Amino acid sequence: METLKITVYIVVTFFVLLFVFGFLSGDPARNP
Amino acid sequence: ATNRDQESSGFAWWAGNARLINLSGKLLGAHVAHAGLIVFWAGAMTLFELAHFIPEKPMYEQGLILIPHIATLGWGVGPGGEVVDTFPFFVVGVVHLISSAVLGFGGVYHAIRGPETLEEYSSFFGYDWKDKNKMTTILGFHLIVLGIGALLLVAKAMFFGGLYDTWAPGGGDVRVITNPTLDPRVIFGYLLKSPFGGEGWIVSVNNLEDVVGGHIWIGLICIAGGIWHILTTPFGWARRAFIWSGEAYLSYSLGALSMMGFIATCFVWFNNTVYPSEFYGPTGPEASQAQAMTFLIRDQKLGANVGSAQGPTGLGKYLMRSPTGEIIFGGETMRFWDFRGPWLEPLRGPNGLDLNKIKNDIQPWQERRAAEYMTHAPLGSLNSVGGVATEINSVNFVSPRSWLATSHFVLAFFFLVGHLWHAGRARAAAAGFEKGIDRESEPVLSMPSLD
Amino acid sequence: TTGERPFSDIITSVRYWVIHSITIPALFIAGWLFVSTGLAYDVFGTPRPDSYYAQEQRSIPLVTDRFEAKQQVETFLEQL
Amino acid sequence: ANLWERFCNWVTSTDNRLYVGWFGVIMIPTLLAATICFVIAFIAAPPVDIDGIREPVSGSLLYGNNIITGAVVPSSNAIGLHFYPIWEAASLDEWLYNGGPYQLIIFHFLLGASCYMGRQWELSYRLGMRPWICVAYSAPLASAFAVFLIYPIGQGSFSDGMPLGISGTFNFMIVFQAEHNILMHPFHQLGVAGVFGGALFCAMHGSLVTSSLIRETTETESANYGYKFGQEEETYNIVAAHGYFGRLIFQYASFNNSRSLHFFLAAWPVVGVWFAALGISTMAFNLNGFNFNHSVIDAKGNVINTWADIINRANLGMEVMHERNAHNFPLDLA
Amino acid sequence: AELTPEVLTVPLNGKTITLTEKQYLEGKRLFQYACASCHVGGITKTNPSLDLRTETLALATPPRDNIEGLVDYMKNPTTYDGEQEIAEVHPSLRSADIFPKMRNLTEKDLVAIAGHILVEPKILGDKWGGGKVYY
Amino acid sequence: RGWFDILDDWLKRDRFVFVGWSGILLFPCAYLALGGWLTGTTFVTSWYTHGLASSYLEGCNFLTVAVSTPANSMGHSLLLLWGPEAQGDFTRWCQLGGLWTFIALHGAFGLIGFMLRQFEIARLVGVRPYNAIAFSAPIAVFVSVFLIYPLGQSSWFFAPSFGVAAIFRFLLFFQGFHNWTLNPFHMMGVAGVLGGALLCAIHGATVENTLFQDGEGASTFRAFNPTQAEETYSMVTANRFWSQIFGIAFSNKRWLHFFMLFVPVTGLWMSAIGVVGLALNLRSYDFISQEIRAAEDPEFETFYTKNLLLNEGIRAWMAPQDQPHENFVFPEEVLPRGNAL
Amino acid sequence: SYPIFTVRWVAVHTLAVPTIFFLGAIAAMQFIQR
Ligand code: CLA
Ligand code: HEC
Ligand SMILES: CC1=C(/C=C/C(C)=C/C=C/C(C)=C/C=C/C=C(C)/C=C/C=C(C)/C=C/C2=C(C)CCCC2(C)C)C(C)(C)CCC1
Ligand code: OEX
Ligand SMILES: [Fe+2]
Repeated sequence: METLKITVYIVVTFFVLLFVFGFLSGDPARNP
Repeated sequence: ATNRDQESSGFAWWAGNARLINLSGKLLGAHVAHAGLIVFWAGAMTLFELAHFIPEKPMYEQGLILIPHIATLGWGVGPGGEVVDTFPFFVVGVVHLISSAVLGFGGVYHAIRGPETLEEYSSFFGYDWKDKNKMTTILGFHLIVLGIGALLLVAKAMFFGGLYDTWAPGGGDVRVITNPTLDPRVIFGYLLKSPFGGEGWIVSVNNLEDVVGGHIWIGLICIAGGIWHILTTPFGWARRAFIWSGEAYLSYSLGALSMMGFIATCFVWFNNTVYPSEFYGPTGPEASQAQAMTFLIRDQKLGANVGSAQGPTGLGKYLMRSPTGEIIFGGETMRFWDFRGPWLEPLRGPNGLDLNKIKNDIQPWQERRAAEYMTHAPLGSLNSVGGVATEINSVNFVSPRSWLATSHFVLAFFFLVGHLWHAGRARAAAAGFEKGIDRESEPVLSMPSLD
Repeated sequence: TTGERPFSDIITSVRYWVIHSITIPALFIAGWLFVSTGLAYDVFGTPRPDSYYAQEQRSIPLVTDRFEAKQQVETFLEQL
Repeated sequence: ANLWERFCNWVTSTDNRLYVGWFGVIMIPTLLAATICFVIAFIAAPPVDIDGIREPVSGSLLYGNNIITGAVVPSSNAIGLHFYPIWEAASLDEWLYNGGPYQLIIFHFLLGASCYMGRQWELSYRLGMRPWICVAYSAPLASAFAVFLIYPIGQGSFSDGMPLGISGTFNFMIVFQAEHNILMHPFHQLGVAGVFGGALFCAMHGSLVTSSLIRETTETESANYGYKFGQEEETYNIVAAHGYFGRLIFQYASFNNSRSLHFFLAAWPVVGVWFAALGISTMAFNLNGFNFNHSVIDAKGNVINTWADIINRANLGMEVMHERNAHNFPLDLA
Repeated sequence: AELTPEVLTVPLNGKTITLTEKQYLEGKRLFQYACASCHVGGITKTNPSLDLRTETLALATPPRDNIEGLVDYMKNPTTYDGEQEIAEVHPSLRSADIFPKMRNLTEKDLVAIAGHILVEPKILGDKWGGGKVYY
Repeated sequence: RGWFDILDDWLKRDRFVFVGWSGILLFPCAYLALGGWLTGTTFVTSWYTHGLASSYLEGCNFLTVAVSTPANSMGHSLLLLWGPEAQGDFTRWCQLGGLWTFIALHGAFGLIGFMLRQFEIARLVGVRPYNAIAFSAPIAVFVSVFLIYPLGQSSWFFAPSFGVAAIFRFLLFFQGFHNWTLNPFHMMGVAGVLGGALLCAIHGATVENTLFQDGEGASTFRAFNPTQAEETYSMVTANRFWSQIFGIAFSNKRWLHFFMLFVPVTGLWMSAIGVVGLALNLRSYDFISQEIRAAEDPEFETFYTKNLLLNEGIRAWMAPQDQPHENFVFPEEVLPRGNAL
Repeated sequence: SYPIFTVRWVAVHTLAVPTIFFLGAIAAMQFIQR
C-alpha cells in the first residue's frame, strides 16, 4: 500500500497533466 | 430600436437577453437592475423574515435563512445565539431594500434610457468583449472590490463587533477575533485537504481564526490580483487557452459559480462554525450524533453500562470504535464520527469519546442541546412537515440547512448546465458553426471514413 | 386555416367579453354555490366534516355486500 | 514537430475510429478502471459489510448470486464519506470487506462519465457541430452524480449510494421511498413526466416519421432501404406527418417545424431527468417529498386517511424493515 | 364525528372542566409551538418509554392525567415517579432561562396544552401516544 | 349519395378538431372518462369503498385525490348506474365505486376510439398507421393494469385508482406483494421506457446539434420551412459523431425512427405480459435457489433478500389500511420490524 | 365573416364550461371550515 499509492498518484497526474496541457496546447485552434 | 426583433439581431424573444451582448450601455442596465433585484431580495426577505420573527423561538425553527447570516456576523445576538436586539437585522433589511431603488434607477436608466453602447460616450467605460487588456481592467476593478469586501468581513470580525463564535467558551458568544491565522501553511493547508470524510476540504474550517485570516489572505490576494489585472494584459499562453468572447467569460463565470454553489451547499450542510447551529440548526452529522448522545445520556441515567452495552450486531450500542480507533457514537451515526460540535467536545478526550467523561461529567446544557438537536434534525418535507417521510403533520420544521443546501444544489447544477451550454456555444461561436453546419463546406464529407 | 374564427380574433373581440364577463364569473359563482350551498355533499354522497363517523363510533363504514350494498350505505348514513 | 504536437495530432484526431480527445485521456483510463473493477467485483468480490455492523452482503456471482441479484455492494457505513482507496487498507481482503471496490468504481465511473460529457463536446467541436449533446448527457450524468455521490454526501456515507447491481438498485429505490417519499416529491414527478413523456415522444416521433416515409421500395423488401445514407432528400414527408398529427389532436398542438420538434424531443426528457436528478440531489439533504400524513381530519379531529396515508403505511413498512439491525435509536436521522 | 363537550370534558383536578373549540384549537397550536418537537403524536422522541397517553399520565407520580396535574408538570416537571426533578432538561416555567419557547405561556394558555394533551387521545384513539404502529 | 355518404362527409369534414367516425366513440367516452375523473376527484369520496378521503371536497389535494376503485365485495361487477348494486341511485353509485368503473370503461372505449381515430386519420391523410401501432402499447398497458389485473384478482379493488397518490399506492403495492421490480417483464419495460426517453433525448439533441445553417440568425428554428425537401440536419455528421463517441451509430434514418417506434412500444408491451401474469399472482417473487441458500445459511445476505424483507414490511404494515375489507387486525407485535424502528 | 357555433365551439365549451364551474367549486372548498 506505500507503493501502489504513489504508483496511482503518478499515473493520475500524468493523465491529468496530459489533460491540462493538451487543452492548453491550443484547443481553440483545433476547429474545422 | 436595434437588436429588438429577430430581424435585426438574429436572436429570438426567449434568447432576447442575448441581443444585449454588444450593447454595453444596455448590458450595464441589465446588470444593475439585476443587482438591484438581488439587493431587493436581500432587503425584502430580511424584512419578511423579521416581520414574521419570534425572538423566543430559535432561528432554525422559523424558516429563516437571512437573519442567521446577519446573526453569524455578530449583530444583535448574545450568549448562545439569542437575539437581544432585532434592529441590526432591520437595518440590513432597510439599507439593502432602499439601495435596490438606486440600482433599480440605474438599471432602468442604462437599460431603457441611457446610451445603448458605452463605446462612444466613455472609452474608459466602453468595452469590447474581445479587447483582452480592458477585460482584465474590469476584472482587476472587480477583484479589488471583492478584496475590499473580504476585508470588510475581517473588519467586522476584528474591530466592529466580532463574529458569532460557536466555539466560544461556555456556549456560543459573539467574539472579537483578534489573533487570526496569518500562517499560510494553515490557510492554504485547507486547500490541500481532501474533500472526503474526516478531511472535508475547506468546509472543515472549524474556528473563526482561520476564517478571518483566510479572508485576510483571500482579501489581499484579490487586491493584489486586482492590481495585477489592472496593470497587465493577458499573456500568450492564456490567449490561446481561452475564447475571448462575451459568452465565453459568462461561461467561465457560470462554471465558477457552479463550483461555489456546490461548495456553499457543502458549507451549510457540514460546517457549524461559519453556519452556527444556534442560527441554522444542527447539521445532518450534528443531529445523528445528538440522537446517540441523548440515549447515551438517558440510559446511563437509568444505569446502563454504556461502554459495555452491545448493539444487536456485536457493535457498541452507544460506544463503538471508528475504523481509525476512536471511541465514537454507536448506531448508524458511526458514519458521522468526523463531526465536531461544541456540545460534545467536553466528552472527547484523545481516544475519541471518554467513557469516564460520559459517566460523571455530562452537563445538563449538553443534554438539552442534544435533545434539541435530535428533534430538529435537517429532515423535513417539501410542505415543511418535520421528521422523516413517515412522520405525521405536527412539526413545521425544515432546517435552513436543508433549504440552503437544496436550493444551492438546484442552482449550482443548473449553473453547471449553463456553463456547459455557454462554454460549448461560445467556442462554437468563435469558430463559426453555432448556427449550424454549412452545406457547401460540410466538414465530415471532407473528413475521411472510419472503416 | 380550416374556416373557424381565429382565437386571436374571438377572445380579443369585445363581443366575447360582452358574453364572457358575465358567464365566466357566473359559472364560477354557480360552482361556488354548488359547494357553499351544500349541493355538492348531496349529489355525490361525499360526507361533510361531521359525517364520517357517528358521535361515539369510530369504525370505518365499509361496504361488505354487493346486492345488499345500497341499503348498507343507508344503514351507515342513518347511523349518522 | 516533437512527440507532443504529434501526440495532440492523435488525441484530437477525428480519423480515430473511436475519438479520444483530451477528455478521453481521462475518460478512457478511468472508465477502463471502472469497468475492469466492476466486472471483477460483480463476479468475484467477497461479501461487503455495507451497513458497517459486521453483517456482510454478498454481491458477487461466485458467492451465490445471479445477474439480477448480483451487485457491487456499496462501501461500509463504518467508512462513511471517507476516502477509501486500496492504500487506505492494510490488506486487499480488508479493502474488499469494507466495500472499497465500490468507491473505486464510482470514483472512476463518475470522473470518467463527466469526461464522457466533455468528450461529447469535444467531438462536436472537432466536427463543426453545434455543441449541446453534452448538455443533454448532463441529464443522465447528474442522475449518476446524485445516486452515487450526492445522495451519499447528504446522507454522510457511500453505503447510501446506489449499489452497482440490478436488485441493489431496487433496494436503493425502496429505501429511498421509505425515507424520502420520492413518489410525492414533485421533482421525481417531473422526472416521470420526463421519461413517460420521453418514451411517448420517442414512440410519437418514431411512429410519425415511419408513418410518413415516401414509397421508394417494393413490399417485397424492407422500407428501410428507401433511405440511402447521406442522401439529400428527406426520407419522409414532414408535411404529411404534420397533416396527420395536426388532424389527430388539433393543428396547433403540432410541431410543423422539424427543428422545433427535435428541440422538444431533446428538451422534454432532459429537463425531466434534470429535475429528477435534482430530486435525488435535494433528497440527499433530506428535503423529502410531500408529507400529507394525517392531513384530512374531520370535525371531531379524527384522521380521515387518504391515499397518501396508505403510502405512509407502505413507507412505514419499508423503513422499519430496511437494515433491520443497523438502527439502535428510534429516529432514522440519516 | 364532531368536536363537542362530551369530548371537551376532561378531569381538572375529582372534577371535570370543559374546554372550548377556541381553547382546544389554541392549545393544539401551543403544543406544536413548544412541545410537539419531542411530543409529536403523543410519544416522546427523546424517551420513547414515556408516551403522553392518558393511562401513562394517570399512572405518573403525581397523577398527570389531570389538567391541574399537567399545568403542575409544566411549572415543575418531575420524573415519572416524582423523585427526581427535571426542569433543567424539560421545558417549564421554572426554565424560562433555558427554554425560551416557554416564556410566553400564561395560566390561561397552559391549561389549553393541558387541555390538548387530555382531549386528544379521545379524538385519535390509540394513535395518541401510539407511535408509527398507529399512524 | 345517401345518408351514410352524407354523414361520412360531415364527419370527415375538415375542421379545427377532426371528428370522424371514431369521434362518435372517442369524443363522448374520452370526455366522460376525463370528465368523470375530475368529477370523482372533486366531489366523490372513497369513504365506503376504501375508508379514504379522495376528493377536493374532503380536503385532498391534486396529489392525494383519486377516483378510487370499488369495494372488494363488488367483485368484478360492472357497476352500471342502473345495475343491481346502484339501483339507479346516483348518490349511492358514486359511493359504491361506480365512477371508477365509469372511468375505466369509458376510458377503455375512448382509447379504442383514439386508436381507431389514428387509423381513420391515417386513412384520410394517406399515411401509414404506425402511430396506431405505436398506440398499442398504451392500450395494452391500460388494458392489462386497469382491466386485466383486477379481473385476475378478486375484484376491481386491486386495480389502480385514478389518482396521483393512488397510483403511488399501486406502485408500492406491487413491490410489496408482487416484487414487480424483480419481474423480468417489468425490466424490459424499464429498458423500453428509459430507452425511449434516452432515444427521445439523444435523437432530439443529435438533430438539434447537427443542423444545417439555413438562416443567418443565431436562433436556428426559423431556418426551416416545412415545404422544403432538404434534410434540416446533417445525418452524415451525426453518424460520424456517434460512431466515434459511442462506437455505433444509426446510418439509416428510417431504421432510426423505427427503432424509436420499437423501443418504448416493445417495453410497454413487455410490461403488459408481466402484469397479466401478476393478475394471476404469477410473480417473479423469489429465486428459489437463493431462498434455499438463505434459509439454511443465516449469513448469506444479498440485496435480493433485503428487498424481500422490505416486501414483508410492505405486506404487513400497509395491508390493514390498504385492504380494509379483509378486516386485518394485525397486533403491535406481529408487525415485522427491524431493531429500534 | 365567420361562423359562431361550430364543432370547435362545442369542443371548447363542453370542456371549459364545467372547468370554470369546477374551479368555482374547488375555490369554495378552500373556505370550508372544519
Ligand atoms: C430581470 C432580468 C432581466 C433584465 C434586467 C432584462 C433587461 C433587458 N432586456 Mg431582457 N428578458 C428577460 C429578463 C431581463 N431582461 C426575460 C425573463 C425575457 C424573456 C421574456 C427577456 C427577453 C428580452 C427580449 C426579447 C429583449 C430584452 C431586452 C432587454 C433590454 C432592454 C429593454 C428595453 O430597452 O425595452 C424597453 C422596455 C420596456 C419599456 C419595459 C419596461 C420595464 C421597466 C424597465 C420595468 C422596471 C421598472 C422598475 C421597477 C423601476 C425601478 C426604478 C424606480 C424605483 C425609480 C434590457 C437590458 C431587449 C433588448 O435586447 O434590447 C436591445 C429585447 O429586445 N429582454
Ligand atoms: C424535548 C426536549 C422535549 C420538549 C420540547 C418537551 N418535552 Fe416533555 N418530555 C420530554 C422527555 C425526555 C420526557 C421524559 C422525561 C423523564 O421523566 O424521563 C418528557 C416527559 C413529559 C411528560 C411526562 C410524560 C409521562 O410519561 O409522565 C409530560 C407530561 C410532558 N413531557 C409534557 C410536555 C409538554 C406539555 C411540553 C410542551 C410545553 C413538553 N413536554 C416539551 C422531552 C420534551
Ligand atoms: C477565505 C477562507 C479561507 C481561505 C481560502 C482560500 C485561500 C481559498 C483559495 C482558493 C483558491 C486559490 C482556489 C483555486 C482554485 C482554482 C481553480 C478553480 C482552477 C480552475 C482552473 C481552470 C478553470 C482551468 C482551466 C483550463 C484548463 C484545465 C486547461 C486549459 C486551459 C484552461 C486555463 C482553460 C480558509 C479556507 C483558509 C478558511 C475559510 C475562509
Ligand atoms: O444506511 Mn442505507 O438507509 Ca440512509 O436512513 Mn438511516 O442510513 Mn440506513 O436507515 Mn434509513
Ligand atoms: Fe427525427
